[PDB]
Formats: sequence, structure tokens, C-alpha cells
Amino acid sequence: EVQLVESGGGLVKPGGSLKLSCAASGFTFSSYAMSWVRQSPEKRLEWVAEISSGGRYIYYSDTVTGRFTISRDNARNILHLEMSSLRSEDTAMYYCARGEVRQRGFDYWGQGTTLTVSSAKTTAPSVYPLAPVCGSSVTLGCLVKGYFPEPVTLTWNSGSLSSGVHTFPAVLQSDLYTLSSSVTVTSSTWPSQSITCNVAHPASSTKVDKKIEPR
Amino acid sequence: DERETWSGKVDFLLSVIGFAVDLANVWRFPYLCYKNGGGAFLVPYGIMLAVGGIPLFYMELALGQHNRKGAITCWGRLVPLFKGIGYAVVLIAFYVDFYYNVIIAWSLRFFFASFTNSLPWTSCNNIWNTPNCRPFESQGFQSAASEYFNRYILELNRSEGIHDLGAIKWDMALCLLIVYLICYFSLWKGISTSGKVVWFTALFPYAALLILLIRGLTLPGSFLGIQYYLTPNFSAIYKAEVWADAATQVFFSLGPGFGVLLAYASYNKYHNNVYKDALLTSFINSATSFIAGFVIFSVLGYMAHTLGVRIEDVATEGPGLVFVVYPAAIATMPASTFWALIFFMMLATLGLDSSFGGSEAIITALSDEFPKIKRNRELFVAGLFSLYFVVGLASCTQGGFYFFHLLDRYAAGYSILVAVFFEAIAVSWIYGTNRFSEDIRDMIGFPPGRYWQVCWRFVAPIFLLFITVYLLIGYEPLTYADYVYPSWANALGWCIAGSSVVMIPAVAIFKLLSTPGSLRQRFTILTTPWRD
Amino acid sequence: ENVLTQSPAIMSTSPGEKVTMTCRASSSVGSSYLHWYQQKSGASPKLWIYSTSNLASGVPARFSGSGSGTSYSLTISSVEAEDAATYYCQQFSGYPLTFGSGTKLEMKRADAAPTVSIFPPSSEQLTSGGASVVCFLNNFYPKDINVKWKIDGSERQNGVLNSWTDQDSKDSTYSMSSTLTLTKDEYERHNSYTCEATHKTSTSPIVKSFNRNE
Ligand SMILES: CC(C)CCC[C@@H](C)[C@H]1CC[C@H]2[C@@H]3CC=C4C[C@@H](O)CC[C@]4(C)[C@H]3CC[C@]12C
Ligand SMILES: CNCCC=C1c2ccccc2CCc2ccccc21
Ligand SMILES: [Cl-]
Ligand code: NA
Ligand code: NA
Repeated sequence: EVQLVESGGGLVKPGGSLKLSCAASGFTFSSYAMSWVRQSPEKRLEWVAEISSGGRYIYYSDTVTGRFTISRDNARNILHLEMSSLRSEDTAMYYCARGEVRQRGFDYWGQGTTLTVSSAKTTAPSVYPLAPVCGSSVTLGCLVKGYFPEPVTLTWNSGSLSSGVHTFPAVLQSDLYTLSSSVTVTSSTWPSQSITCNVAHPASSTKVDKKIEPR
Repeated sequence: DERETWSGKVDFLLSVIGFAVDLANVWRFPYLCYKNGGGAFLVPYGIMLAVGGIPLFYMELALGQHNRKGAITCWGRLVPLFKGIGYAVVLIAFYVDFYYNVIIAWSLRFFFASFTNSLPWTSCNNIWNTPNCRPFESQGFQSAASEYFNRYILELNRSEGIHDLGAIKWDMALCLLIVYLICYFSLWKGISTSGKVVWFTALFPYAALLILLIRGLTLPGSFLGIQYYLTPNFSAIYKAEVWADAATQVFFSLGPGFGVLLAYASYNKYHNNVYKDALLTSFINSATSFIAGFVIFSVLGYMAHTLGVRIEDVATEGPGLVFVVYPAAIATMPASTFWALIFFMMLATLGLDSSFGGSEAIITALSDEFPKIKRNRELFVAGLFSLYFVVGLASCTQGGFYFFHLLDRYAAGYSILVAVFFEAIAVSWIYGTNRFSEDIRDMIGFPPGRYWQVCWRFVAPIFLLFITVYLLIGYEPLTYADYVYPSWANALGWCIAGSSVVMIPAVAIFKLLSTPGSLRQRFTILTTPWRD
Repeated sequence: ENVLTQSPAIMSTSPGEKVTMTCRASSSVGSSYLHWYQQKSGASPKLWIYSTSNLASGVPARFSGSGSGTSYSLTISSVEAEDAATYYCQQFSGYPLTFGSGTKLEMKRADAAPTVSIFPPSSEQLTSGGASVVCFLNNFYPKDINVKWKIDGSERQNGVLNSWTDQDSKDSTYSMSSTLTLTKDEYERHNSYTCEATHKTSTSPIVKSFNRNE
């Protein structure tokens, strides 16, 4: 019954301004103090701001005070968070969580929305087919190189096969992301059949399908 | 705007306990149990306590701790329109100080009179006696303790009314002076001292009550008194008068919205758990009344058993119980002198801390509104207490009891009901329960349950109204024994009673005609709380 | 601020074990203001144990909390496989509100040697002017593993991006991908490319090689 959905969030350059939102449904929103809690990419929780049920009591963290502004709309059931002078450290998954009773903590958390604060240039990925080699099973690969920002959607054969697939999390290097995946099938299946690599980068409107060839 | 704070929690606690627990716990509650079905009376009392007194008790305490200001300023900030409530509360506290203190004056007097090997109120063969005197209470006669308190201590027999105050009892004026000397050197430095004086004035009654429970129970016929005290009669539950006495007792015994709980709490730390304080204190107050009930009636039974006096003639209420009936029994038991001295010292200390809270309500509510006196405390309260003593000399006359009785029946009785009524209305409907719950959550970490909110909004007004209506129904032109007051005495009474409440619309009218805009715009401004 | 420190950072546990993660504070916290949250992978955190000892709704009895002042702890009497998550302590005593560094539960399994496979730069990348040699090391345990690159029998230690996967939800294994990145030139100035896997499952490293003539 209780449901929170964070909206807004995306790519922002330093000094930029963005306004996050959280839609509540399933309870008397005007009776619970709401709170913004962000989570840095290293999976670390940091409380940002708290707002009382009537907006007459506001609290901010030291790293956020003077820049962010938490806001409430009890008419349309909306938790707001306007941000300004955004620094790269503000990059996190911003969660909408509620906590009326301090002796009970945050009993309900939203799905979250991602905010990335970077001066890196949005680039399209290069999709490279990884075929051996220049056995009972065969292992193929796919290299998604030099893109920004996250994420990219990688599937094999339009998502037909899921078993034997290991997609490795991206790692930033010199303002560029590189990701790779590996699929392992029965040595008979390939290259008798087709193993395709489906990479999509929404940020650059990129959709590349690569086919792996024996040579 | 960082104000002083209690130099320890217990100080605040004992201050609130002391204020709440006074002679009413002794000379009114056990009588009401007796009159209204014994143990059965605990039901309407409990329910009225659960839905009427405690919520209001709580409310004012939270209002105090939250707003950090005294009555006038607090209510002014809470609602600019109903700021006159703060004034109405302050002067009520101001009026009560004129008469309430003389009870403590009588206490010390008996304490000084008990420095003898034979208590002077035992016999009927003294200079101040009449042929109508008998050794104990009896229908158609007067008792030795009565004629002592009346013809000797009071010399009331020499006054023909309130127009005829007579001479000044200088033995009494002295006692009243001593009372204010104690009151002054407990409050002149603020809570840093008063928070300690309450360690005695609020704790001694429990020491006294204890050894009196023991002494009372060891006496023959004590259990008979326990029967008169708590023999269940649930037919009283169906009576509306019982629920009315229960309601009235709970209200006046807790004194919520009297501006003193507010004052005391204003010195608390913002994030203090005032909720636990409200509950703990409320219980201790009612628990004290219950204890005092056994204390009183164990002796009452002993009288009805080993002295051969009718229970109807001894089970009384008010000063008649503790100045006449109880000392009468004390004088018949071994080590009478010991029990006498501590009993009088008790109801003295029972009154002192209440008197402290009453005055402190005034001084605090004023320091927050007028920096002129906040800088000059000692001088102000010296002037205030001096005014008390001077006018209080009227209470020390031969017709002093007539003056006391008038103020006791007019000065604060009705006024504080219609003040606290508007208090509940302003908080729960103008300021809103939602805004108040928000405040409480910020302080103690959590909001009040739906129970307290429904009580503050719906039950509390009906509660206060059920009482105000009740006191008006049972109104009678002011009389005492055979003395009936002139018409003008009741007129002046209603003026003193009204001089309070008149502040409610007078300031509302004043601030309304002191702001710019339109009528809807004047309200909006005079409705907006200070934090805006 | 009142910084909460949780230990251990990462905890290895087999189902059936009794574990206890601790939460230490820099300043005293009231027992009614310290709470615990559980966060599964790719999910939002959930209230787990509020006010030190009280379990939130749905939370199984195997969980408990204790402590006071500046020292608190979450205990799992008998760990289940479904308890694989990260646990964060949080104080609601004073502002600003602070969470702990968190403690991550991971499952154990029999030690597995990695199946290694090496890949040469694609023709597409070479035409672009770059050359990345990729090495996959799949389904091993425990997580820590040491890859190394050799060009013409000589060790090379730059232009390499390693990336581990989080613990698999089924076989409880891990996977790492090493990627040696060169320019097309020094890639063509040599021929022999090698990566080998130093892992605890063997005293000898697992080697995979290829030459630019096969
Ligand atoms: C006379 C007999 C029957 C009852 C005696 C009641 C006495 C023992 C009770 C009643 C009120 C109580 C006090 C009121 C509350 C407090 C504040 C707390 O922080 C310390 C204990 C203290 C100071 C209590 C001590 C015990 C106490 C004095
Ligand atoms: C309930 N506590 C006892 C103190 C009560 C009052 C008092 C006593 C002395 C000086 C002041 C006051 C003022 C509060 C008040 C109002 C109406 C009736 C009694 C009292
Ligand atoms: Cl009572
Ligand atoms: Na008192
Ligand atoms: Na009382």
C-alpha cells in the first residue's frame, strides 16, 4: 500500500541545478516527516535533509547545507529537493525515505533516483567482438569501450540466453567507461548458430548489435 | 535568546510535583471518595483524569518546553489574537496569592501553638469557650478544637461581616510575614534556588504522610475508617453529580493551563522528554491523594470508634478538616505533640511549593515580556510580595476569614475555567493539533498518539465546559454559617472574577484595531503563529 | 557529526553460522535512537532493527541487536542464504543524522579454480588504431585473485583494467576480467601475448597464451 517514487535525476555539470521529487501514496503524507538520503557509488549511505510533516522544521547535513533546499507539497503529496551549486561529490542514488518517529528510523524507502555530477564528455561506446583465439564448451566475449556516462544495456541474442553470461561492472578510466561481458555455450552451438552482442547506450542514442565470427 | 535552565531534572520535577500537590489532595479528595461511593468514585475520577486533566496537564507542559517563554509571551506568540489569555492567567495567579498564602499562615500558627505539653485546643474550660462547647464534634454543639480555631486563633466571632474587619491579629500578621520571607528567599534568585527549596517543601509531606500512615493505621478503629473511605457503591457511577465532582477535582488538583506548569517547563531543555514528565507527575499527584486518604480516614475511624463521634460529623472538607477535626484527634493520642508539630509543618510545606509555582508563573510570564524587570528580579518580587503582605493584613484581621472566603469563591474559580477553555480552543483549533503535534515531535522525537489529539480537540473543551456549567448550576449567593453577604460583596466578587476574563476580548479588540488591512486580513495576521 | 564505524567491512559466512557485526560510535547514542538497515543487491534499504533491539515487521527472529552508549551490534543466530546483504547501522539521536560504513555479508563455498580464456584485439579495434587484449577468469572462489600480463615472455604491468563481479546468487562464485590496452603499434611490434592466473586453488598459475600467427 505504501509507495514512494523518486523522479528527476540525471547528468549535471558542476555548479548546475536540478530538482528531485518523490511521489508518495498509501498513507497520510501530511503526518510523516520525510527525509532525503543519498548513497554514493561505493554503496555508502549519507543523510541529506529532513522535513517535518508541516515543513516548519528543516534539517540539513553539513556537506549540503546552504546549497540544497528541501520542500513539501501536502496538497499533491510530493517531497521535493532542489539542488544548486552541485559538486561532483553530490553524485549518488538519492533515496526518498520517511521517518516520523526518531525512535523508529526510516521505515519506508523509495526506489531511488540517480544523480551524476561530472564534467566528463558524453561519448558513444565502441563495441568490439571478442572471438578466440588467434573443448567441450566455448567462451565468447564482448568489449564495450570508451563511453560516458552509465549505463549501457548489454544482452546476448536479444536476451534469449541468460545462462553462462558474466557481465562485468564498468570501471572509469580517464573520464571514460569500459565494460565487458562473457558468454559460455556448448562448443557445438557456436559457430553453428549465431551469437550476437546487444549493446545500448541511451545517453548517446546508441544501439549496436555485433556478431561474433570464428576468424 | 538562550535562557536559563534547570540545574538538574529533579528540581523541575519536584517543582511540578510541589505545585500540583497541595492541601486539596488532603482536605478535598478523600472527602469526595467518601461522599461519592468510596472505591467506586475511583472510576469517574480515573476516567476524568485519563481524558480531561492529564491531556491538559501534558498540553501546557509541552507548550512551556516548546515556546521557552512565560504565559503572556507564550500565548502571544502562539496566537497573537488570544494573547490576553496570558494576561488573564497572570492576574488570576496574582489574585490567588492574596488569599492562598494565609492558609500557610494558619499552618505555621498552629505549628507555633504546638510547642506545649498539652495542646491548647483540647479542653472547653478556657477563656475563649462558650457553654455550647463539647470535647468533640457533635450535632447541635461546637467542639473544643472549633472554638479554639474560631474564637481564639481567628477571633472571627468579633466580626459581624466583611464590612467589619475588626482589629489586626499581630500574631497572625507575623506568620504571614514569615511565609512571604520564605517565599521571597526561595524565588528571588530564580530556579537555581527554588529548584532546591522544593527538595524540602515537596519531599517533607511524603515523610510526614508516611509516619502518619503508620500512626493512623496502628490506632484502634482505623480499619473502620478505611471502610468509610473505600466501600464501593457503584450506584454513584450513574449519578452526574459524581462525574462532576470527579471532573472538578481532577482539574483543580492538577492545575493545567494556570500558567505555572508553562513557566516551569519554559526553563526545560528543548529536547527533553516532557511526555514522561507529564505522566510521572500526574500519577504521583493522584497517588499522593490516595495515600493521604488512608492517612485521614484511618484517624477518622479511630475517632468514630474510640471517641464515640458520628462519622457524619468528622468526615468534612477544607480547612475545617485539618485545622479542627484532625488536630482534635491528634491531641488524644500519645506523643500528641510530635504528631501535631509534623502535621502542621506538613500542610505548611504542602502549601509553600504551590505558592512558589503560583508566584513564579507571574514573575516568569513578566520577565519574558518586559526586560525592565527581568534585569531587576529581586526588586520586583520584593515589591510584589510587599503588596501581598500589606493587603494580606486584611486576612490577618478578626474578620479576615470573610475576606479569605470571598476571594476563594470569586477570584479564580470561574475565571481560570474560561481561560483554560480558550486555551484549549486556541491550541487545538486556531493553532491546530497538527502544528502542535509537529512541535512535540521535534522536541521528544515522536508525535502524540491519536488519543491525546482527540482529547485535546474534542474531549477537553467538553470537559472544561461540563465543569463551568456545573459550577454555575450549583451557584448560591455567597454565605458562610449564618452570615449572609450583602449584594455588593457578590458584585465586587464578580468584578474580580471578571477582571480576568475581560482581558480575553479586550486585547482581541485592541490588537484587531491595531493592525492594517481588512477584517479577513487582520485575522490571518492575528492567527499566524510567531514562527513564520 | 557523530561518525558510526561498522566492522567488519566484509564478512564471509556459511549458512548455519552465528555471526555478530558491530557498530561503534564517536559519541554516545541513546538506545532508542540506533537502528539497523538491510540492503540487498540492486534494491533500496529496508528498516531491519529499530531502537537497538526491536525487530521491524517481516524480519525473522534469527536477528537481534544489543548494546549501549558507543557500542552496538547486530547478531544473526543462524545465518541463512537469504541473509546475503549489506547491513547499515544508523543513529537518530542527533543532527546531522549519520549512517555507519556498513557491513557486507557474503556466502562461502568450496574453493573453485577459475576457467581462464584469453582474447586478442578485434579487427575493428585495430582499424581504429587501438589494441586491447582481454582476459576472462570465470567462476572461482574466493574473490581475491591475481592476474598478470606477459608480452614475449616479459611482464607488462600497465594499460590494464581489472573488474570483478559481485558474488553470484547461485554458485556463490566470482569472476574477474583483465584488459591490457595497447596502441596498434606496440601490439604489432610483438607477437606473444600471455595472461596467467595466480589463485589460491593452485600453487601453479593458470596460463593462457596466443601468438599473432594462428
Ligand atoms: C508516604 C508513602 C506511602 C509514599 C512515599 C512516596 C515517596 C517515597 C515517593 C513519592 C514521590 C517520589 C519522588 C518523585 C519523583 C522523583 C524524581 C526522580 O528523578 C527521583 C526520585 C523522586 C525524587 C521520587 C522519590 C520517591 C518519592 C518521594
Ligand atoms: C493545584 N495546585 C495548587 C496551587 C493552585 C493555585 C495557586 C496557589 C497559590 C498561588 C497561585 C495559584 C494560582 C493557580 C490557581 C488558580 C486557581 C486556584 C488555585 C490556584
Ligand atoms: Cl486529587
Ligand atoms: Na503544594
Ligand atoms: Na493537587
